[PDB]
Amino acid sequence: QSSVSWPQNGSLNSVSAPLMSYTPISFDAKIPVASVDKLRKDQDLILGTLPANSEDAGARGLFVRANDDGLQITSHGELVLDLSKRELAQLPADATIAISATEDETTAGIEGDDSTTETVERDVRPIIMGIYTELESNAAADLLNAGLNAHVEINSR
Amino acid sequence: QSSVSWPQNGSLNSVSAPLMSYTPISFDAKIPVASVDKLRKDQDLILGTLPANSEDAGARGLFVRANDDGLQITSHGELVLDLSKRELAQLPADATIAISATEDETTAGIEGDDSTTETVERDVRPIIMGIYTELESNAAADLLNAGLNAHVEINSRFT
Ligand SMILES: [Zn+2]
Ligand SMILES: [Zn+2]
Ligand SMILES: [Zn+2]
Ligand SMILES: [Zn+2]
Ligand SMILES: [Zn+2]
Repeated sequence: QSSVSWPQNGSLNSVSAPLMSYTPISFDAKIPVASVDKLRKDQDLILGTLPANSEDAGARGLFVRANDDGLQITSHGELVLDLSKRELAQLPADATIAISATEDETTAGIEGDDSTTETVERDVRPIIMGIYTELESNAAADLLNAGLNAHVEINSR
Repeated sequence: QSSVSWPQNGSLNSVSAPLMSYTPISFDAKIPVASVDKLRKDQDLILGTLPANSEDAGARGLFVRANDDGLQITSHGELVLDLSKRELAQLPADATIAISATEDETTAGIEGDDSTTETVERDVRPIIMGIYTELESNAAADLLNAGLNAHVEINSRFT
């Protein structure tokens, strides 16, 4: 639950009352393997659902990070997929990671074969406030052509 | 049900995606009856939950209105409380309208006087984007001191 009151600050001014964060019905993303090399320097965030300095952010949001140990995807604190550097450099240049987070399960794997996919068999849907990234701005065109995408569905009642 | 997609434009920039409108767990309000005396010229809205130019706002929101014909409170197009301006005139000067919108029922009445309580026994909770008003600005201290208030509890986990 979250609360909105009115009047505010001794004033009768109309106020906006948006929901700032929520657990979605579902979240899904397609992440071209190519984005790993489109990150800004000493950055690791391909995609996040909460801003960095958010409270308990890593335990609540969904995060795709790539660094020295390879790629890591967490959702609501559960590790979803884990590829070492070894595992990464072996993936075809045109590989995509498909993420799907839903009440029943969260799965992540290479859009490709099924030997690769990783399931958490439990509800671990992230908290979301938007979509955050540390990818280079100029890389938009390459990565949109490559299939970069995130999609959140929310119920409103 | 709403959607959000990313990237937006042809930009990789981060985006915030707040949920703009929803149906709350509940909405409650206390509206001093002195509020009817304190509307801006030619306006009748004491409190609404959607701005006047939302599509079907009249069908979706909750509105407390006051004009020549008295006071009406509508949510989701259902008239819960009407008070003629005669009925209004016998009320004490400190009277408060109490409203409650929950999924079980929507109640509205003169607080502390359940000879006046009106209860719509369906779920008729409003859609909410905010709290809007054409109450005069200089009325803030008078109305606040009499206990003007609206309160929305929202569920953020969605099924
Ligand atoms: Zn949690
Ligand atoms: Zn495995
Ligand atoms: Zn209706
Ligand atoms: Zn009706
Ligand atoms: Zn309340």
